Amino acid sequence: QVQLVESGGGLVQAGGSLRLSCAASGFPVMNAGMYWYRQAPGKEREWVAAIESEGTSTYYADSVKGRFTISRDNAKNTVYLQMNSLKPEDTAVYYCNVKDVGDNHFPYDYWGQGTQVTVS
Amino acid sequence: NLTNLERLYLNRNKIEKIPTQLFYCRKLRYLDLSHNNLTFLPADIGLLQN
Amino acid sequence: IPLWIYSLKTLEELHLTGNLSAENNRYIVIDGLRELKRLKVLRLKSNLSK
Repeated sequence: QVQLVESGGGLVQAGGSLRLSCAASGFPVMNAGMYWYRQAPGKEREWVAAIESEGTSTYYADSVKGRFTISRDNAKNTVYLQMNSLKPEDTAVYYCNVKDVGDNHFPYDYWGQGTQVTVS
Repeated sequence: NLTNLERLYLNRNKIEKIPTQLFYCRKLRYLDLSHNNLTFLPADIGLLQN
Repeated sequence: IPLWIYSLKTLEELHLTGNLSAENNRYIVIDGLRELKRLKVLRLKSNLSK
């Protein structure tokens, strides 16, 4: 089966560093495009990080450009995203997303459960 | 280093440039590079007369 | 719109003639356009602001 599960959620006051993660099942992460979206109370999902398949090129939105680091680890079959002293206004519920893996069934996009990180 | 290549296929890749030394294999007959992000065809193709 | 549009890895021309401007998002609907590495022509028609 194909599903995404992430961890690392935890309320952290401004001044520290948090390390995220994920877990992809049923497909390799190398031959797939992984995405990071943020969800906020009363606000829709906003794209944060994207790592391009077949070449491993990182894409960042201008909102958080030049501030995070995203990498793919095929040893654990996961994607690691690391933040640098995330601001209190950056508190959001981060969503993992990978769409159109080599397998092509009715669910074309897969999302994680969602982890809430709080900054104050 | 390769010398006796007679049929080379490199379709469906991401290749921008055809190296000059590729034509050192002068016995190519079915060389094929299609569906690739190529930019130019090198002038040393005349060295591969077969 | 089809949800499998980004699965067409060999797609060359993409012609969008709808309204990609959704509710308070920077066109998140087409965030999968980075998947298509073979794209050559793009013809968005959705009254773009930014």
